[PDB]
Amino acid sequence: DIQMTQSPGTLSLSPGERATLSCRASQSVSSSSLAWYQQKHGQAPRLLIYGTSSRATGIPDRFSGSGSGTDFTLTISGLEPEDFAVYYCQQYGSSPLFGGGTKVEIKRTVAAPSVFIFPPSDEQLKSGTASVVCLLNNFYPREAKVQWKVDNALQSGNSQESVTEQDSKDSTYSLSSTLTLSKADYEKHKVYACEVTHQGLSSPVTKSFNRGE
Amino acid sequence: EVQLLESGGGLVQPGGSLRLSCAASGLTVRSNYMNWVRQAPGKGLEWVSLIYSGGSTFYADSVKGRFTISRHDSKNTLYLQMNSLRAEDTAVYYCARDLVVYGMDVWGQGTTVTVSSASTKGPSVFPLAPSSGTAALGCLVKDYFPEPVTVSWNSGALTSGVHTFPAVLQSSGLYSLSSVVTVPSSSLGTQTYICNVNHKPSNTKVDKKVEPKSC
Amino acid sequence: NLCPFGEVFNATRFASVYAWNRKRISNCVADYSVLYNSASFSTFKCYGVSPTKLNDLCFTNVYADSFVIRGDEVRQIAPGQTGNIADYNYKLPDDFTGCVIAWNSNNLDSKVGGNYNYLYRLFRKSNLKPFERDISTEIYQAGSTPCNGVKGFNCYFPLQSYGFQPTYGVGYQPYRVVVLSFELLHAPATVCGK
Ligand SMILES: *[C@@H]1O[C@H](CO)[C@@H](O)[C@H](O)[C@H]1NC(C)=O
Ligand SMILES: [Cl-]
Ligand SMILES: [Cl-]
Ligand SMILES: [Cl-]
Ligand SMILES: [Cl-]
Repeated sequence: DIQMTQSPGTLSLSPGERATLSCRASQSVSSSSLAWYQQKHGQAPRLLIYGTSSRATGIPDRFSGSGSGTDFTLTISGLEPEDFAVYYCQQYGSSPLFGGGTKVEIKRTVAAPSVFIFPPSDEQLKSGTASVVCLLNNFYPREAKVQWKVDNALQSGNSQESVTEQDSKDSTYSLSSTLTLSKADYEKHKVYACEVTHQGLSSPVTKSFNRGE
Repeated sequence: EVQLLESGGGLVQPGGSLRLSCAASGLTVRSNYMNWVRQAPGKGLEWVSLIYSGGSTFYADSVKGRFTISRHDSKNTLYLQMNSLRAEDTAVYYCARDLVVYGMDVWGQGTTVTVSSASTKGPSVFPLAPSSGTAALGCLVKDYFPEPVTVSWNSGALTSGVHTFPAVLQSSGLYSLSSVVTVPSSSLGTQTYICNVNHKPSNTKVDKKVEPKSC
Repeated sequence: NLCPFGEVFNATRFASVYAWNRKRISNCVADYSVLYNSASFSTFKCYGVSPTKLNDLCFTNVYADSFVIRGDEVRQIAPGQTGNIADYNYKLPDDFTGCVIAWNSNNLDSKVGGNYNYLYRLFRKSNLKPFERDISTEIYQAGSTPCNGVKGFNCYFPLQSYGFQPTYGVGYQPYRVVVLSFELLHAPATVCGK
């Protein structure tokens, strides 16, 4: 079997800069079998390049492909705002096979998040469940670590996260994490905390509350 | 004018069946390599099925024995019969004309297939009340099915600082999202904040006032 | 005298799979000892007859078909197969009686920078019948508009090159294939094994 690998997963550049997107094959393949696709958020993929280096119809000159054997490259000269999307390479053996994709995002200076923690509402507690929510607001870059702590015990396996798309105005991300417990389990602990680690923070920031205060 | 118009996606329970249609114009399905490519929510593209003009068919290992690609020459339409559906089959399905060495040049707009044993259910809207510079408050829209919901604030008058997060699928099979907004802390005691949650699949409309919580 | 199997196996150049060559072997004594006693064959599968039993059988005519495909396509040179080669380039019958022989020819058929002389038909409207040979280069019509021999949208050249490079993986390296068809027709036999 062949395996395709795109790197990096995320490319962070400013408009006008040159993007270099890698696609690697697990075995050496003919250059005619490698193609590139662009997919903007909420849209169907479109073909950029076929045969490693042949630009498809209507694709702007700033897109170009190169490589051979196991290494293939998509190059975007002079990035445009419309060019910040995901890009998939595809190797064609007996059937098509797509790489994992590479996201091309907008570069900006590092911005630490604002952290807020929300205790479960009394209305939800009557139902028998407790959701605790941790909000990380307008940070960059997207890499952020949220650590739930319950009476200083590090929680694992009872939270889910969700991240917004890069903001159109400030190019930041926001994240919310939900810790979900039963009311009985919630009533068995006092201190609920989320500890946030991020490049913009020189030390992890913790926001917490005491159950019933 | 070239176009691949797909339809047939919708709610199906696991083990059920569903057939997708891909009506083409500007190209002859009978004369082409045709593919189905799917994309699970948040994940990458995955090739699923291929049919030759000569009639040979090929399938990804994840769908072999369950899916069948086919066409109708007269109707110039490509089909995908999906049997024994599974939760992981939940995805947007695209049809594409395939030129192999020249790539997949023509794509459809996609059609959404949702595979779940959950039943239609309106959400519960809980407040995310600010702590006693900038304050944050929000609405927890918990336990609804299926997607989507829409959340506005103050009937669309408050948009600056709003983040409505993508929903997560809980282990119960129900979705759950949060919607927050940041405001100057001075306006907590002078401005009312109401999130407007709409869940069309159940005609559930909830207006929840979010206030600071008094001891 | 002997059957000229050497002119086929030891040919200095092979044909493209789409325009595969056929050698009609008649009125000669064939020895299948040397063929199976070789160690340079990566593929040697017989269908309907044992390769050691051929020295005991007589056939009306023996056909030696030869061409080049890439490593991963050799599996399609068998009865009951599907794919670009089996469907559009070289098709064996479901009741095929014969042997399929193949070997890696990366030392002969691949060039640094690519050997673009070997081609295969990529676009065809329907499947080949068994032992059909399509050497057409007509522009392939992929839509309702006729092409009139001009390339463009929905109008594609039907042949594609392999561009064999020696640094390719074995799945993409060239393989020479010889297909021995034993036609047990109903006429005075001419090719016996000895
Ligand atoms: C092909 O040539 C080699 C080397 O001379 C020889 O050993 C072999 O017997 C030949 N094969 C046939 C079928 O004549
Ligand atoms: Cl509390
Ligand atoms: Cl409610
Ligand atoms: Cl036969
Ligand atoms: Cl040409």
